[PDB]
Amino acid sequence: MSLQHEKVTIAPLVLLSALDHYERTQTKENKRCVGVILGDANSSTIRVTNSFALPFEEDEKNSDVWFLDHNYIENMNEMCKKINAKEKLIGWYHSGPKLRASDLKINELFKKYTQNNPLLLIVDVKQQGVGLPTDAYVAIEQVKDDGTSTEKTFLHLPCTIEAEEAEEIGVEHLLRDVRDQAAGGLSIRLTNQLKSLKGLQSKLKDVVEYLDKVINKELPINHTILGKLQDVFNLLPNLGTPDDDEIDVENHDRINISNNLQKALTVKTNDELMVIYISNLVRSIIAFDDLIENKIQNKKIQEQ
Amino acid sequence: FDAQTGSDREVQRILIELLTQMDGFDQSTNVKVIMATNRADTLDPALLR
Amino acid sequence: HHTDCKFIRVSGAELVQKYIGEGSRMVRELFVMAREHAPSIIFMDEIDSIG
Amino acid sequence: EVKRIQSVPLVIGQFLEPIDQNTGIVSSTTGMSYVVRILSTLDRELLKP
Amino acid sequence: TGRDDTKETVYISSIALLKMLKHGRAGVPMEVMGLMLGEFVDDYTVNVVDVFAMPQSGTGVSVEAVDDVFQAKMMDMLKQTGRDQMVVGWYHSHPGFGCWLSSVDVNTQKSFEQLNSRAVAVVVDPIQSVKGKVVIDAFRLIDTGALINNLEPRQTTSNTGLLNKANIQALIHGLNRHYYSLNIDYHKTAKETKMLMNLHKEQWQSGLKMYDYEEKEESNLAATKSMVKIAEQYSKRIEEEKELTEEELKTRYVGRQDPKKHLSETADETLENNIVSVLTAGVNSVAIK
Amino acid sequence: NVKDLKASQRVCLRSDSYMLHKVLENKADPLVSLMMVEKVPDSTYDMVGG
Repeated sequence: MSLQHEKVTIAPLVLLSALDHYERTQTKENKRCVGVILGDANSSTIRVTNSFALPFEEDEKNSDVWFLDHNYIENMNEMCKKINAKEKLIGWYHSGPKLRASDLKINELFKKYTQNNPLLLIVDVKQQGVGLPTDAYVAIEQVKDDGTSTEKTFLHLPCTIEAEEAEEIGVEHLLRDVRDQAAGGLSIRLTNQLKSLKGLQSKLKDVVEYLDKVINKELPINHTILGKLQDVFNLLPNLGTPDDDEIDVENHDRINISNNLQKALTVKTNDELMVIYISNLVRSIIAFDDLIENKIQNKKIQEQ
Repeated sequence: FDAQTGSDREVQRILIELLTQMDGFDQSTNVKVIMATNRADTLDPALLR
Repeated sequence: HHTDCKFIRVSGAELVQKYIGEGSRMVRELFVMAREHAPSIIFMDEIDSIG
Repeated sequence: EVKRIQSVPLVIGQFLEPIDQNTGIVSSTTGMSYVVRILSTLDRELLKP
Repeated sequence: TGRDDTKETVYISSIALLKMLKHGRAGVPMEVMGLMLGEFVDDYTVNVVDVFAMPQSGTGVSVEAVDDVFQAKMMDMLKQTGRDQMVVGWYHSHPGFGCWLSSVDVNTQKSFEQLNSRAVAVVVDPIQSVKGKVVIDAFRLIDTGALINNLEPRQTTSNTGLLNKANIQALIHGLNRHYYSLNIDYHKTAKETKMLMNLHKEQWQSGLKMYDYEEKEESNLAATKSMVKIAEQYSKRIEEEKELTEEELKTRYVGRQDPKKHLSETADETLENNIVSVLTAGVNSVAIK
Repeated sequence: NVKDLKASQRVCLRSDSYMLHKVLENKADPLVSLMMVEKVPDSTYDMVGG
């Protein structure tokens, strides 16, 4: 037991494997690919190193019916310790994108192969999101506030793709595209800055909609969200304080340095111009010489 | 100067090279090497100077 | 300087080379090396302390 | 791409002399005397010694 | 006659590339074994869809280096999940040596030829690969009867005929008396590419994210001084620089490792950086409040 | 060719079979490396007095 899952690093091996595995069972139409994920666990950083399918069925008539083969999980463990003992079961991927309550009960099962709470790694294989190709959640059991019972629930814990070093080599090989976002030159980051504003703006739009549905359509108040929003209003920049004024002075400080640099280049660019005109000057003379030199050549043929 | 067995000759070699290299060639942009000694009885006869 | 040749010098003992191989035949082969870089002046120095 | 080769891991060697601007001769610390190509836009104004 | 005997285009999927590198690099300084599972179609097309790693062997790669207990069990597990494919080859590493088959590895290929006579043998160096295009080559045997009577070449018809090869060493000797090499072709879809490109939502969130301004001032400070010091270096360049032959000027006034180019790069990095910083700041002001 | 090749001619070679590349008329010797730092003297008859 430990509640340690604060950062989830994903190897790119896991996201492409989940892409294959969905298609090697051929699940569709809110049928799911449930397999295991292995890695290291019982630790502050989880590294999700590997993924495998398991036998699994998903019934659409009742979501409390699914199949799972237990004997498969025991036999796969024996094998993987021989390849690598740094690999152990750390929880399960689920194809998603929809998280359900019956998935808490699948969760309980996986809590009998790993000491830590199992990690349920939602990998969207349908590629509907333009960001989040990983969202990670861990089941924890806690008394929920506002007269509410003890609920078993899936809380979001930070995840990011970071890649192993051994993985990296192949990531470099398969990416031969120009990369619209890669953090390049002036050009690459002006495309980014625009992209970044529409990113945030849409994220902000979900918050508006959510809030409306709480008091219109009576969504359950989840006071965690609402607490975070109090701090949103409390970290708002307020104008007319000496801080904002110093920031406008700093925009001139920075543009000041940009101006000196721009002049310095104007001398390089003019240096290049000067140097071509010298070449062209010479070339006028060389072309003139050919005309004289012909006469000298013609005269020899006649003589000899 | 000794060279009784081979092992007297090795100490000697370090002395030779120190002197020659000391010396200026291109001339020194250093302060010229500093050395310390409990006594000068166990230095060379005249090669320090 | 006035001679107009390659004043190489060579400082100290010449058993000192050992990092590509020993200095117990670069004395000998010095004959050859010097010949190649003609016209060349070898200042093989050794102040002597062999007694 | 070149930046990666430029960076670690590396094996140290020792520049001897050029034999051509774009091929030089070195000796490695593994013990092998190798003729090696010199990547351009390296300081060749200190490489020659 | 008989077999076509033209060397396959091996299409290794993205999953199978990365998996091989994963098992190889953990295992250095040692050899690794493994079986390659795919589908064979056409008369010269093998698609290696997936792989599995055979545990580390105590005698190294050999003809005993597949245990039949692991093998049978491992394929049985793929059959319960529908991921099943057929052994169409085998992979092995030399961890410190580029691609070729030793005497033992060729003899292993003779065994895999029995089971499937279009089999591939892929040699992956895990550490020598920094591109990941390089030091992965596939080999397939050409018939023995073909060797003797000099009907050996027949791999140049029914391919692109663009070949990629290097080394004499073991590699070439291996080639003449046994096998034929052909490059590794990489197959992918745009769903695998799409997954790689994303690296969370913090990829784009960071464009708005602004560093300490303590850092910006420091970077801009260093750069200002740098341009003066390289302007002086450039002043020496134009000290006269009118004597004959361009090449003798390049060496003399340090036109090699040019001070004009050096000034140019220095200016541009700083100019553009401060451009984004002013822009992101201004974005922040108007957007929040 | 064997015609171009003389005895005492320094030659460049490969690692895969040691096949020749180019003749070299340069010579890398432990003597050469000592010369190379020092270079020529600046001395003249009158730098030395008496």
